[PDB]
Amino acid sequence: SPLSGSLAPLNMKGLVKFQDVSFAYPNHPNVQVLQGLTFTLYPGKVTALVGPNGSGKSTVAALLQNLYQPTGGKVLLDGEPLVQYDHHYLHTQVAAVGQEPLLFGRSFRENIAYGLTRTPTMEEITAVAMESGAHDFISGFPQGYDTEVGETGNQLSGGQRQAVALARALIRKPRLLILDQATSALDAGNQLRVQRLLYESPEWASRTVLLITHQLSLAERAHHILFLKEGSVCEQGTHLQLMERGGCYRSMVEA
Amino acid sequence: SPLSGSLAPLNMKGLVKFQDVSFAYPNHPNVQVLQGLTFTLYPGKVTALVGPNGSGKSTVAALLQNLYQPTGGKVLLDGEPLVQYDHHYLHTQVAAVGQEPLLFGRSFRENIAYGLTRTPTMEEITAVAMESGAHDFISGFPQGYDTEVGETGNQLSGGQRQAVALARALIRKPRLLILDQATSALDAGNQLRVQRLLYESPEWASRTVLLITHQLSLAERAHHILFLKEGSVCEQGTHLQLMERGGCYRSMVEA
Ligand SMILES: Nc1ncnc2c1ncn2[C@@H]1O[C@H](COP(=O)(O)OP(=O)(O)OP(=O)(O)O)[C@@H](O)[C@H]1O
Ligand SMILES: Nc1ncnc2c1ncn2[C@@H]1O[C@H](COP(=O)(O)OP(=O)(O)OP(=O)(O)O)[C@@H](O)[C@H]1O
Ligand SMILES: [Mg+2]
Ligand SMILES: [Mg+2]
Repeated sequence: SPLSGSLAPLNMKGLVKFQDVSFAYPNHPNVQVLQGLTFTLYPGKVTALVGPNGSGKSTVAALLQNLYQPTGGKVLLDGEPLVQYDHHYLHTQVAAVGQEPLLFGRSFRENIAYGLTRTPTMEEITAVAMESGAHDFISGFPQGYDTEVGETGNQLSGGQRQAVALARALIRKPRLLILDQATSALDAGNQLRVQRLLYESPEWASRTVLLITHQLSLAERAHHILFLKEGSVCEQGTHLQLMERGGCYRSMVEA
Repeated sequence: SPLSGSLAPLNMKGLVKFQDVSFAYPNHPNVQVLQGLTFTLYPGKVTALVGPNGSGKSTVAALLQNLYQPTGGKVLLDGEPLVQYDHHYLHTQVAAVGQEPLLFGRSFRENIAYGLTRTPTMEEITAVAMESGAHDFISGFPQGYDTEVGETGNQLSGGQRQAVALARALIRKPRLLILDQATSALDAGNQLRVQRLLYESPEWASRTVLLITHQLSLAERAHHILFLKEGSVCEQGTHLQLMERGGCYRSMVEA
């Protein structure tokens, strides 16, 4: 293992390549989850990852954060195996959002800013919270952003939780953003604003975004769509292209 | 409160009325969540409940199970205040599904059959699992339906968990079924199958269904739609009716 965790380049393009990737979970090694899995995530694109329940979408998200390593094949980040990047470095360059709980006992400000090397200003905190749809509800609390998450049993609403978790990932400005059904709890207005940010803002134009979703309307807007079935990409392309093909994606839109 | 918890009738139509309902959570009593809230849920209808983040949709679901009581106004079930029904009786007649975890250390069969008065046959267990999309993956395990949930750290996929939780609610055959964003984790095929069950099957035809969702395509199919804003129903009717109305729902659809 001499090259393991050795890389932390100052510049990172965020070009991701899965190359003939297979995977089974270490503690369940005799059930194949990903197999012959090959795709490229290009910076400047939002790539949507879609497919049936259990097809392997969240597993792909896990491998992209080096939470696990491929059992076969290669996961490359700018041409180098992901395992050769420093643990803390990958944390700074790759941010993933799912449906996880917030950090109880810490403030909303802390929750948004958690894990940063720098201390963002309140202007910066408020700016990102306005994008995710978290600013209005936080500003309605008597202690504002200094309000404690989980205070006196208040669990927040699902979409409110999601808006805070999104702001946390957004303010990090990662080279690779992974949204694992991170907007399914957001309302129409909030979902629309987050999408505008990713598709229109200058800062996201150079970054790599993976959008995992069962929502057709989000998939339809992506620059590229990967259809994952039984741990492999059986078809891919734009919405229009996949509709012409009349395969699994078309059948998903029809259903 | 001599009438509190006293009712347990054999015949339950499932007609639900909120009448001028207000609510604040007991530990946060000075933040109003629901206010001037009036609607009816009729048996034989799927009623969709839609609205922005934090509008009070899950709170309504909680009040429908008598997990909390209204601070003002009335929650009637077949004309009688909900507080007047026996705690266990309501458990048998009202089932709610959300994104909650499964029961770890119990089998899949146990998870589906949990809390039932009777012991369902395997034909009955597999039938419901087939409707929710759980049968195929469960049937792939070496001990099948007798496989332990959470075995050796396997937490399943999000959609797989949701399919199990759905099967548990469906097999109870409650008079009132509450789906709190219970199908957003399900793939297209599974979502469609569940909808066919609710809209087409004879058993669900006499039952009351509340479908809480941010997915417009699901709302559009509903027999009635409630648009919740700031804890109050500001408009309601069919999709076509609300589209002709030209208010908040139409704006959401066109957004
Ligand atoms: N246990 C609680 N204690 C105090 N306040 C709560 C609690 N649960 C929810 N709330 C608050 O009540 C309001 C309504 O929340 P609810 O979860 O009902 O909204 P919702 O319409 O389901 O939201 P979303 O669409 O984001 O899921 C929110 O402002 C929320 O923070
Ligand atoms: N920690 C784990 N250990 C063992 N197996 C797992 C683990 N997590 C997921 N799996 C299995 O791997 C397969 C892929 O799961 P994954 O969560 O990647 O699918 P998904 O495409 O995101 O599913 P969904 O659309 O249902 O959310 C499933 O069969 C699942 O049960
Ligand atoms: Mg998943
Ligand atoms: Mg909710």
